[PDB]
Amino acid sequence: MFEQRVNSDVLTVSTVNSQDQVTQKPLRDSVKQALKNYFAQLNGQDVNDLYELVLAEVEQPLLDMVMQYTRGNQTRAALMMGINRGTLRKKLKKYGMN
Amino acid sequence: SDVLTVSTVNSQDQVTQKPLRDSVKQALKNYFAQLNGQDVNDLYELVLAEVEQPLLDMVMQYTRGNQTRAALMMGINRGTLRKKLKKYGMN
DNA sequence: AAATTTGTTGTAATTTGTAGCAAATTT
DNA sequence: AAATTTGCTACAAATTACAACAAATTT
Repeated sequence: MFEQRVNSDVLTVSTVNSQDQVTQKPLRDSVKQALKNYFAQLNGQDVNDLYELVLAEVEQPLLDMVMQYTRGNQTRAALMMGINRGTLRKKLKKYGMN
Repeated sequence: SDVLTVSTVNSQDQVTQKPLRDSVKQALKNYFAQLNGQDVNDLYELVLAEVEQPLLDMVMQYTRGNQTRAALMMGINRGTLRKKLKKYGMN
């Protein structure tokens, strides 16, 4: 049949292992490190906007990449993403994607 | 100038930071490449699911299970936070 | 010329926030 | 014992979806 591909491996950045050997690795692992570092490199100062902080860093390059793919076509990009065309528009405005 | 980043070695064994968004973008460049016109039905709920999970895990790790403390770190509401833990069943 | 997509509605469906209380847990 | 956190629970408010349409643009 077809081999399984668990949701972790659907979106993967490529890393380098103990030997000089390139290898895919789930994206969530990168989010994991970004925060391991974010906490380490912060040390004591409180934060109150971590979700929105994270959200932005993700939302932008998604929108960026989907609009690239639909060569600017908002209707289809909004279908691809599964959000309404109206909320896509609002996001893009938020991120000055215009 | 930028707070969310990830370490990257290059061919000269020099580790070096770069923003998480660059990494996200790659992920997608690659996603699309694979599918040859297979339509994507819910790409947002997918990505979001790949980002929420590890964020939930790490704040809960940081706040030592303290939901009240986490939900205030993130800027969401405890209710929401509980509801998202349910979504991925981290409970 | 035809089919699609945009920009713009008001309106309704859903999700998140608010607060407040007794019970459980940490301090 | 006192303080903090949990697991609820209406209800309010903010966000998202809907659906319609002329006008703009693409095919």
